Amino acid sequence: AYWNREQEKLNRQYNPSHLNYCEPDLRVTSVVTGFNNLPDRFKDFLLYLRCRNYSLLIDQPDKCAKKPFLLLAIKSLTPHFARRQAIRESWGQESNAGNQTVVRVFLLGQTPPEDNHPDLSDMLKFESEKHQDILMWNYRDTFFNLSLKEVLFLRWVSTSCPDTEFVFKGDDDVFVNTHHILNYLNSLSKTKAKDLFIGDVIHNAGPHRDKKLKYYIPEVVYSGLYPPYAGGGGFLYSGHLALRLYHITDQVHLYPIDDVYTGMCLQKLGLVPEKHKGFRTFDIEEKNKNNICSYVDLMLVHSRKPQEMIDIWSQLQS
Amino acid sequence: EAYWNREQEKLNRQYNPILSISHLNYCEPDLRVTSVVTGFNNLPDRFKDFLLYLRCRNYSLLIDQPDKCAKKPFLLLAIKSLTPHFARRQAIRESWGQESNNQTVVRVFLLGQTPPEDNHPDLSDMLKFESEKHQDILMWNYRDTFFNLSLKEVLFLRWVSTSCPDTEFVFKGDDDVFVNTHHILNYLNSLSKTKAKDLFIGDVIHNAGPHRDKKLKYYIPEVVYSGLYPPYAGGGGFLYSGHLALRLYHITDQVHLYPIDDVYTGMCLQKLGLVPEKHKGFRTFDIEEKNKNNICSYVDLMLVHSRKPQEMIDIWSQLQSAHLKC
Ligand SMILES: *[C@@H]1O[C@H](CO)[C@@H](O[C@@H]2O[C@H](CO)[C@@H](O[C@@H]3O[C@H](CO[C@H]4O[C@H](CO)[C@@H](O)[C@H](O)[C@@H]4O)[C@@H](O)[C@H](O)[C@@H]3O)[C@H](O)[C@H]2NC(C)=O)[C@H](O)[C@H]1NC(C)=O
Ligand SMILES: *[C@@H]1O[C@H](CO)[C@@H](O[C@@H]2O[C@H](CO)[C@@H](O[C@@H]3O[C@H](CO)[C@@H](O)[C@H](O)[C@@H]3O)[C@H](O)[C@H]2NC(C)=O)[C@H](O)[C@H]1NC(C)=O
Ligand SMILES: O=c1ccn([C@@H]2O[C@H](COP(=O)(O)OP(=O)(O)O)[C@@H](O)[C@H]2O)c(=O)[nH]1
Ligand SMILES: O=c1ccn([C@@H]2O[C@H](COP(=O)(O)OP(=O)(O)O)[C@@H](O)[C@H]2O)c(=O)[nH]1
Ligand SMILES: *[C@@H]1O[C@H](CO)[C@@H](O)[C@H](O)[C@H]1NC(C)=O
Ligand SMILES: *[C@@H]1O[C@H](CO)[C@@H](O)[C@H](O)[C@H]1NC(C)=O
Ligand SMILES: [Mg+2]
Ligand SMILES: [Mg+2]
Repeated sequence: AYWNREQEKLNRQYNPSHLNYCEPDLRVTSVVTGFNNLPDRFKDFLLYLRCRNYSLLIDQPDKCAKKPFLLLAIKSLTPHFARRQAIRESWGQESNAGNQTVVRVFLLGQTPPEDNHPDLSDMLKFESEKHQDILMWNYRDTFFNLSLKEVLFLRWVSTSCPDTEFVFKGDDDVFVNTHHILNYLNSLSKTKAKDLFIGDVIHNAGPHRDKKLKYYIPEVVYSGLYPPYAGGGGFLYSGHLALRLYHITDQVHLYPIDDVYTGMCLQKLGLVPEKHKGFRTFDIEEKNKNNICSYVDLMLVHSRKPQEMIDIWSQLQS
Repeated sequence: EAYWNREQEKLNRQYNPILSISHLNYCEPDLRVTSVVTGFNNLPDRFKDFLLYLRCRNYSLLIDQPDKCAKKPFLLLAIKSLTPHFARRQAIRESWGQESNNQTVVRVFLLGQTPPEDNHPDLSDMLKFESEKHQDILMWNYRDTFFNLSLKEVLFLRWVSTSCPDTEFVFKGDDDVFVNTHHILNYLNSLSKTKAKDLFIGDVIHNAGPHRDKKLKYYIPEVVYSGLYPPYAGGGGFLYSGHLALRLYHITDQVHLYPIDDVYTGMCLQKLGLVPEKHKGFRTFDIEEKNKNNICSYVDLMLVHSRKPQEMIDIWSQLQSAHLKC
């Protein structure tokens, strides 16, 4: 498998370019058997795997001027204006209660015209100027570039928010019980809090070989099993681990699934993420969707629409 | 026995002397319906809201484009949309919904309110910025819901009569369909004066009935509506003359609002003595699968349902040279 072989090469190089080679890696079309018959997203991933020095087009350099207790980092796409606004008004509110600063950033790439995306750049600039919470990098925002979104976000944390006590990274289609998370973080002993990483962790998972699935991975790309990883909509970790995570990203090749890439970085650090039952990545039962007390005892639910996020958050306040 | 049918019968008696509280601007709750409609308390909330406020339709225009038709348009594009649908509207602006010219084509998006009381995110400042930039937003001060779409129809027809009465033709459609606007212009220019005067074409269905399955999107209880629907064009868009648009609005006062907007339009057409015409170019159920990847499939149709914003821009881009390939 290509990724396995290339990761083995990377280990040798770091125990005596893959970071700023941004020309097409034309060799992959010869080393990967059946390359021409692969879907375009795999072609783009393999051809441009070795480039990750993308620039920040929209920054919020003063987002963490005061040391945050919790940084909310939400992955989003340019046209998702309603999702971002509902998060701003509901569980993603910035706050300062009890000297525990909560700050919010949305993580965006480019939706370029070459991919037939509508030009929403002026709307995005208006949103950025109004809400001061948009981080946007100059790369093609795609599913297979989400591990790139992860690395560039971790880079931003190291340069612009290195002192945040904890980090929540999640999707813009989940409801998050931020009160439950804050109570959980404040209940942690210093021992568990230093290297906290929790979520919906699955062990001994493998790459999907069914070509019809969303997260299909060919045998020529990756072989073997996945490391333990938290996926399904969000995970929570300490700022200390965020710095260790970013430092190790150079030593791990990007992977088409961002949550698997994060698990690889944790495994290279010698850490095992812990499953927490409050991460309901497969939603809750049907009858309980409109029972607010079913949201009291969990961290997040996947998935909810913008209107539902505001409605649940409103009822949650009482 | 059905509520809408009985109330429409009362309305017919008022407007037709041969058959021998306002229904247009009473905007308090019609508290009588909770006793006259059997099982009212067990109806879904959208039916309760529909029945309680049926007699109100004098809603105000919050965002207007009063000079949209300062030059006599040949074709007015009116697209139904919701506040958060920024990507759909922008893709339409860049592709098939471009305004163009001596055949003026103009574009408006038809919006209601997505109020905070209904837990909608506050996107009002974004919408105002969008309106100031593109000048194609029409927004009325009513609750924008599926069962209020016939209100969107009535209020749009009112705007045509007051602000765009001289447009030669009107296309009303959804913000999730691709429209071959070139094909529509060629079709309109091929019309005789006789056929063009009362043009109304689309995906017309005859002898359709209300869905009684409580789980379906367009479910209608037996206590609300009985019998069959009139012939009506639905499924994503229809095309008609501006002369007929004025006749359509004039008759709206004589027809009670209905929870399905396209059925309401068919009711108005039937009251005028007109029958909408089926046109094969309205592909409301999409095209075949392999044909989706052939731009030649799009050169000889009016619209396709449905397409995403990127797909709209991609198809429109390939259509500009389809005359060389097809
Ligand atoms: C289509 O759009 C219509 C216009 O937006 C919608 O009509 C609105 O419907 C809402 C309910 O969804 C009504 O709001 C309710 O009003 C009643 C009565 O409030 C009045 O009386 C109370 C005291 O009893 C007083 O405090 C208020 O100031 C009012 O004078 C309340 O009891 C409810 O709690 C709720 O506020 C709107 O009044 C009504 N607006 C108008 C202009 O008619 C309609 O619902 C939409 N239809 C569909 C199918 O979605
Ligand atoms: C992840 O994001 C990166 C950066 O946006 C993407 O790399 C870019 O990929 C496009 C193709 O999708 C490249 O454009 C192409 O360049 C070749 C050069 O021969 C040309 O033949 C094509 O017509 C097209 O212009 C672009 O150069 C490249 N940018 C950089 C800086 O490398 C990448 O595709 C994204 N990956 C995934 C899996 O989506
Ligand atoms: O190209 C993309 C696709 C998705 N996302 C974000 O990734 C998260 C999860 O996406 P999705 O719900 O489609 O994936 P799934 O739940 O099926 O794993 C959402 O916040 C999206 O906005 C993104 O940032 N870029
Ligand atoms: O409350 C609403 C709901 C829908 N729409 C518009 O109605 C059109 C068709 O709606 P949809 O595709 O969701 O329904 P369909 O009849 O295709 O199942 C679209 O342009 C929507 O933006 C609207 O204007 N207000
Ligand atoms: C990254 O580095 C390479 C050279 O190492 C350079 O050519 C490229 O422009 C840089 N930036 C981007 C956006 O790739
Ligand atoms: C409609 O008209 C009635 C009486 O003229 C008025 O009471 C009502 O408020 C109006 N509805 C509006 C402006 O929404
Ligand atoms: Mg999701
Ligand atoms: Mg539709």
